[PDB]
Amino acid sequence: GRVRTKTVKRASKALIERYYPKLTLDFQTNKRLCDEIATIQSKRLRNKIAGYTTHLMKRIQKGPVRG
Amino acid sequence: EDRNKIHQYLFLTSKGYVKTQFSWQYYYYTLTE
Amino acid sequence: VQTFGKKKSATAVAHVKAGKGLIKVNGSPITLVEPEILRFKVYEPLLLVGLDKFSNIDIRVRVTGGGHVSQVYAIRQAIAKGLVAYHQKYVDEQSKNELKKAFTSYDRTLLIADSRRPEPKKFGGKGARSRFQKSYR
Amino acid sequence: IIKIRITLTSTKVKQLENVSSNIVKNAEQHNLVKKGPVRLPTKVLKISTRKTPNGEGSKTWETYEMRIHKRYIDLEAPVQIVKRITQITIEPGVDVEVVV
Amino acid sequence: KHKKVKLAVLRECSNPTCGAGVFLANHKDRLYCGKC
Amino acid sequence: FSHPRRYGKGSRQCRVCSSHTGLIRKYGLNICRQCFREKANDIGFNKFR
Amino acid sequence: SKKRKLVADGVFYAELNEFFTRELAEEGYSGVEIRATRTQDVLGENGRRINELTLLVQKRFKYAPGTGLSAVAQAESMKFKLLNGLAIRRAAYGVVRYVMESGAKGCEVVVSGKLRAARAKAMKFADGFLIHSGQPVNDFIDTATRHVLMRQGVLGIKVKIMRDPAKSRTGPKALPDAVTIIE
RNA sequence: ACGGAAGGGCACCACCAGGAGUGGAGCCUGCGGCUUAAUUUGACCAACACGGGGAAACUCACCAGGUCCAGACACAAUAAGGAUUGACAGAUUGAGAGCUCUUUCUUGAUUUUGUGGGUGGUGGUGCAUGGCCGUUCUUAGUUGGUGGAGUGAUUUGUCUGCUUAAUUGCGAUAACGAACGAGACCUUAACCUACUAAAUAGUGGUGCUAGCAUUUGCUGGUUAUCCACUUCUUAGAGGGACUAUCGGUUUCAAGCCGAUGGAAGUUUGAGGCAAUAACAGGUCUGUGAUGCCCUUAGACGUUCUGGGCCGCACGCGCGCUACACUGACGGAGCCAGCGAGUCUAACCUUGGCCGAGAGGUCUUGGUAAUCUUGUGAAACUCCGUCGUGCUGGGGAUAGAGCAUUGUAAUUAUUGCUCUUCAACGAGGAAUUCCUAGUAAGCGCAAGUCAUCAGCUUGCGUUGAUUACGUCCCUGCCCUUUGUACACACC
Ligand SMILES: [Mg+2]
Ligand SMILES: [Mg+2]
Ligand SMILES: [Mg+2]
Ligand SMILES: [Mg+2]
Ligand SMILES: [Mg+2]
Ligand SMILES: [Zn+2]
Ligand SMILES: [Zn+2]
Repeated sequence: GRVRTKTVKRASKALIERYYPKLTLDFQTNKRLCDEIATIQSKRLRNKIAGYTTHLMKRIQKGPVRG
Repeated sequence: EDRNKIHQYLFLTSKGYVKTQFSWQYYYYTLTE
Repeated sequence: VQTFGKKKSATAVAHVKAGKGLIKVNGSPITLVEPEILRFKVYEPLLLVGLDKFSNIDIRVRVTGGGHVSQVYAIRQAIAKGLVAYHQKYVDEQSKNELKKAFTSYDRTLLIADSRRPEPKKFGGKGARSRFQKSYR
Repeated sequence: IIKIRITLTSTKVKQLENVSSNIVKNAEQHNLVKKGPVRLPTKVLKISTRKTPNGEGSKTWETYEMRIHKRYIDLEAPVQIVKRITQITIEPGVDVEVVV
Repeated sequence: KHKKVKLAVLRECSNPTCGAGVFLANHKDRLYCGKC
Repeated sequence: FSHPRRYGKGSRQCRVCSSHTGLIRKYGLNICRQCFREKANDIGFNKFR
Repeated sequence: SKKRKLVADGVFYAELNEFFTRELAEEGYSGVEIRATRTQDVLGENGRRINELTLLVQKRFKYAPGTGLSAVAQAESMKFKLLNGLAIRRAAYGVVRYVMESGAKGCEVVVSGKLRAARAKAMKFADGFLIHSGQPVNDFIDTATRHVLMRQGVLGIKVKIMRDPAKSRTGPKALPDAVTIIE
């Protein structure tokens, strides 16, 4: 399946907790900012984190999300 | 003679002055002080 | 200028040059590819847009690497991509897109090489997934 | 002057590039002319074997590999800039054969 | 079972490595010395 | 005392265990198929796939 | 050749590893580079033992005249303790405590066999954090399997030391799933 | 923990819709059975082309025989007129075996003899073990800190329900925050008119050029012949996918489903790695790993000859070849990839000549992206012969001859030539594998090798059918539940 694990979801939430006046809802300008504000040790995991952060901040404009 | 040849090719396996490691079928012999 | 085309393991390198309607495939002409049933599979990226449509270009393709059908698909992709590239560079990208529309609306891996590669076989059975026959008793 | 061909082979890609990149700059600091470093395809030495030390269990096969890598660089230089340059590549793990 | 009976208190050929101590065997026509 | 043993499975043995079966006569190993499984990483042979 | 030559060089390295493991065990040998935990029992009488070892390896391999955190060291040390006589649990506890206090981020010591003649249980001792399946096991995990030979059977000594990745000094320094953000 | 207790869930080692089959035929091979001097032995989902086990000698552990000590080392003796060693000429034996004898030479503190002690064993014990695998597991499960519930052992966290391949996540929620496992990771396979560098890779243009046509163009060779380049090839660093975007469905989300674009949208495809653990699962016949027992000088040690493992009233499994016209047979087209291949030397073999062929031969290149090799593979494609026949399908069985490998082909190693040409008219009850470059068909390389594939490990050529679901069957997991079990149903 295409379900994201905790090391994706929690890191994305931690990024959105302190970088909302930061990377927009676009994945291309999301992963780039992730590269400099996150010590991701693999581009695939970086892509996962940035995609889930893009999804989180895309649905943030439809109502607040838990946690 | 038949023993001198090997006792000088070097430079009884039990009495001493022969410490034998095997290390893959090669009988490493070394004497002692 | 130069393009390439692959289906499984064959590669067909095509050179498209300004010339007079010369379409060579192995030294022989395109009419002598000799699958003898896929000979109309190499006329696809010509018959598609305009039947003759072209006396200005020369396509010299050379294919090595796969099998009969794979190399026929490779050459039929190589001539197509060569035409597309030549139109994009020299003639105009408007017309390259106007023939790319036909190529993509007839897409049979003409422009995009097929991604299906031979999946590796695994121990305990002939074939990648097929397993040896098992007996309980 | 003498023309030579250096051949670099190893299993360790990191130190293989550590010498293939050291040699280029050690020839540029003396401003020589050389054909670029050519990378011969890696030989994958795959070798299948039986995991079982006996003949019981499910038939499960296990392959091993020692991928070997090799390059080659050709140039020309005097004898001192040949010997002092072949004495730079002693990285333990990368083997260097210099032919003339 | 080679015994070499006690051999209580006591010619030569070519191959001069033989030091005049290779006395032949006198059975009959035994021109094959002890060594050979 | 010994007849020729220059070929066949009896000619070669494991360089370590001297077992005449399963011998790996490839790339110049001359090692048993189990002794190699044991000392494979130490030669430079590893598992990736 | 070169493929055969590098295969033979690997075989030669394995021969050296096993020869020094059998010879310098009581000297605390860890691995050919050689690297031992003690570099005095090898030098011996101001070069005696080392020169004799070079002579033996040279004569065997047809050469010319001129041509703390170690898992294996810990396994050899605790095998030596078990062979001169000591409680199995006590030796494993000591080795695990030493490995955990010597900067390592995790240790595991398994002793299997006939401790006292029985069904040969497997006594494990695990302390700290320890990774499993993945390329990290090759990156930072050191394993040593030794055969202890007492008067009743054989004991299997397995030692796994996981070094702290942050003090890597070479290669990846964190875990693939380790993420640290700034603000 | 177990249950001949139950409920949910998952899986082409389960099913559904199907494909290929297997079981029906001949043969290959393994196992059993029977025989044998021996037909060595382990193994009974997770034994039965499995021990890498494709056994002529060796392997070998089996049997009929024959050798030999490779029995050290404190000794006690034999030993300084000699302890012991070997042996030609003949009996003797398969043996040019001094095994022993007919028998008289030789050497010379190495032995030989007995107390004592050792070494080796494919001898036993895998129910004494290590290590390694296999299985549970193509499974998701396991565990702290603080808090909550219990006097307590303990429990919750670790779950009703949706979702996922997943204890994956959402979510519900006395839990919160986490850790191992899963994932992440690594290897490989897809792409990149981007960087880098390449007569060990390739491409064009100048001369060297033979044809064809001759307004200069088609195919071309030009392996020391000219320059430029990196699209194809190669390999380093990087890039790229994160289900992107848009809609529908999502309880409120996790996600799922379509379309667009994308190289790649099912964990992107395939693997490696794989937690706490349980097995009296297999392996002492891998180990100079090893406890105990046994054997140790007429040996169960080692070695030589020969035979056996292959033996045939029969049963079983994994397979190869077929039953044919979608085919056989001939010419013709000439289409890969994974690899391997010799310096103390005979490995991969290119190119000539001979033979019908295997093969022989004189060479050559290759220690290798350089030569085999462009592995000019096979299936397949074209045209013809066959005409539907137990046939020209099938090649089982057997006869004769030639070579190769090997000290040695008899019980045919294998190859080649000719010849009789068996069953088989598509397979019963049952039963196995599998969801896309996958099934199936096809052959090639590598391993085992002096020789030998019907075996295995990888590889590519051709490329479908059906399905995108489920708990009807089987297997497994979780939960609940009962226990007089706790060495835990042996
Ligand atoms: Mg994983
Ligand atoms: Mg075999
Ligand atoms: Mg024996
Ligand atoms: Mg609990
Ligand atoms: Mg057999
Ligand atoms: Zn003489
Ligand atoms: Zn071995």
